[PDB]
Amino acid sequence: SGFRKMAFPSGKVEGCMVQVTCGTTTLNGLWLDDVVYCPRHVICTLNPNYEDLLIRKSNHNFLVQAGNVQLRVIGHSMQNCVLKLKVDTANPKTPKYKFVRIQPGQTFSVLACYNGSPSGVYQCAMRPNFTIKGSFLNGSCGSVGFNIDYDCVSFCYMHHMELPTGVHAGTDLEGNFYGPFVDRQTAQAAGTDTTITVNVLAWLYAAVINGDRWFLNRFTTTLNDFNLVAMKYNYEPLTQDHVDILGPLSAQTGIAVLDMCASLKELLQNGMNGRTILGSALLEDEFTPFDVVRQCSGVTFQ
Amino acid sequence: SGFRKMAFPSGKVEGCMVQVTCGTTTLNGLWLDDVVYCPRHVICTLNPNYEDLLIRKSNHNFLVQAGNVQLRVIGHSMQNCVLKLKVDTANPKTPKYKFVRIQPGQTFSVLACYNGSPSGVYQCAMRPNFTIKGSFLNGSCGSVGFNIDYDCVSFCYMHHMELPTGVHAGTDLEGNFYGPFVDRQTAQAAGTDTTITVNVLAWLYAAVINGDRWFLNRFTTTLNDFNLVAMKYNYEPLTQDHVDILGPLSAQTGIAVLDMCASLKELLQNGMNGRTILGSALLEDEFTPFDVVRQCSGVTFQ
Ligand SMILES: *CCC(=O)N(CCC(N)=O)NC(=O)[C@H](CC1CCCCC1)NC(=O)[C@@H](NC(=O)OCc1ccccc1)[C@@H](C)OC(C)(C)C
Ligand SMILES: *CCC(=O)N(CCC(N)=O)NC(=O)[C@H](CC1CCCCC1)NC(=O)[C@@H](NC(=O)OCc1ccccc1)[C@@H](C)OC(C)(C)C
Repeated sequence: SGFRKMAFPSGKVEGCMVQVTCGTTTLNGLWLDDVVYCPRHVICTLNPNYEDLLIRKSNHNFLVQAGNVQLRVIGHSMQNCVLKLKVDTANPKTPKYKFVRIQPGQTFSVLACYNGSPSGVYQCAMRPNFTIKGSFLNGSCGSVGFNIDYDCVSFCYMHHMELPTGVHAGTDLEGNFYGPFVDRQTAQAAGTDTTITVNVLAWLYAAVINGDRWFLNRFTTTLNDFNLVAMKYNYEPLTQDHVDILGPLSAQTGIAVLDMCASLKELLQNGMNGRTILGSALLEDEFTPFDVVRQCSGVTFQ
Repeated sequence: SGFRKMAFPSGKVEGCMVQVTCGTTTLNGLWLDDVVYCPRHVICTLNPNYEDLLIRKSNHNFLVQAGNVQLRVIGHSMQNCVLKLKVDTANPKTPKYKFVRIQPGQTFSVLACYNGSPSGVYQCAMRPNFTIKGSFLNGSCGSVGFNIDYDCVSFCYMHHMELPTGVHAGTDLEGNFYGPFVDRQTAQAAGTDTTITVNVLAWLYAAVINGDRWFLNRFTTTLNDFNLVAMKYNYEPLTQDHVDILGPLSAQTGIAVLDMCASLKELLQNGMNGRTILGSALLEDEFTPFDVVRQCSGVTFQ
């Protein structure tokens, strides 16, 4: 028992981090086979034209350090907002991997890195407004976010920038930003966020699995009537697809999904009355149904 | 900016996990050089006498799997509550490492493991009552907890057992339990816990570093008067040593330690009034002063 903000084991990703330096700019890169992926604003020189900035660069302008070893850059290309530096050596620690673009509400592990060296690992969710509430300092750009499926690393996030509210914006590993953000230092802001309803419900099921039941009640609700209360509290709408995903958790605990919705409704309307759930005094929304199953059941990775 | 429950990168420890099987019992072991460390109750056959159970075992009774490779056991010895299995092969992925016994209030990363395969990583603190609030299922015993200092892994915890309240008990890597617990399935219970005061104060300094100030006030307090209020709310006493440790954080923010104590006092006496600090509606006590400095300043590991 117990329930924790669990990250994936990070070793497979640690073996891929490197330092990219060009001009006076240094940041992190991701070394998979003979390519290094990094944010394109590593390149020299408000509102830049990156195609024009890149044609002016030479391969030897790029200093790539992998540990105590310099890698030689033999080609480069820009894809959206990431640079791909082709190097003369394939990374021998390259795991099995995929690049995936996730939906809002999905969670992932972040390996925070400075100068190509890993600093720490933590669990994040992609918010409905396409920011992440990360922990990132200057020099962290190029750190990646990932999931691990059995033996395969699915990279889903590369960090680029921090917004005025202290939240973070970045891209998938093919360089497409999540949300409306652009990689310029022009004024931009997050957009209003909402609570990830299907995740809050998954976390309530985790609480039941772990012996917490105090928040349950005898009522039920319709999907429609639930969504009417959800709207009022800035929760995103629950769909029939969300209901179906919560299926396994509902069957394991014997609590109908709409019955758990009735419990969430009463918690929204009444507060928690000075009581906690899984060690929290807030309704937690950064665990997916998959996260709960994986941790309350014990899936590993080879 | 941002502040997260950050674990250490786990790769150096992942390379040391193995599976130990003897009889019908399988659990995790830690492979450093040519020794495998695991909990001694791996051995065959309420109230066991382990010296007597161990003399009856043979080296070939122990099946140690490291990936797809069986390691051969060529000796064994018991040290307190851990077994040490000498194997014929030194682990080539052995990091630089130390074994350390930590004090209550100290934090560490836990690499949860099943059948020798890592499942997830999370951050823990040793509670004042010498339990940890982990996330552990059947088969997790032998998973380890650790800190990383630059290049060196300091192992401080090996998991053994779960207590009726859902918290966890275990040993240092030389087999000495934290707290009064014994490795038998006789009735045992945690003992009343207290809040780690110096950690709550460190976390309030983290909130200030990240732009939260709403909980500060104009008052001050004496150490003695503070401790009188702390007692009433089940907080452990703050000592002059705690005050000195909070030194660097106090100087970086310009808030005197006893001034921050006055703020904590007012938060204890008044509640948080429906407001949050660093995304929490509770006073968080599982970040040390070191944790805060490391994350708000960006220390890495090579
Ligand atoms: C790559 C360097 C890096 O580590 N990093 C991550 C910073 C953190 N803490 O996560 N990224 C940056 O520092 C980027 C670098 C620029 C280079 C040019 C191309 C875009 C990225 N800058 C910022 O993160 C920057 N944000 C920003 O400019 O947002 C747009 C904006 C501008 C002006 C007013 C309002 C919004 C940060 C450093 O600026 C603050 C918002 C002031 C923190
Ligand atoms: C090594 C197997 C393992 O994974 N593991 C971790 C369990 C979790 N979830 O963390 N450890 C155990 O399962 C141990 C195995 C025994 C073998 C004999 C020597 C001691 C350890 N058992 C327990 O964790 C057990 N606790 C326990 O017996 O506490 C003492 C006690 C007994 C009776 C009444 C009250 C306290 C668990 C499995 O028992 C529960 C407390 C019922 C959960």
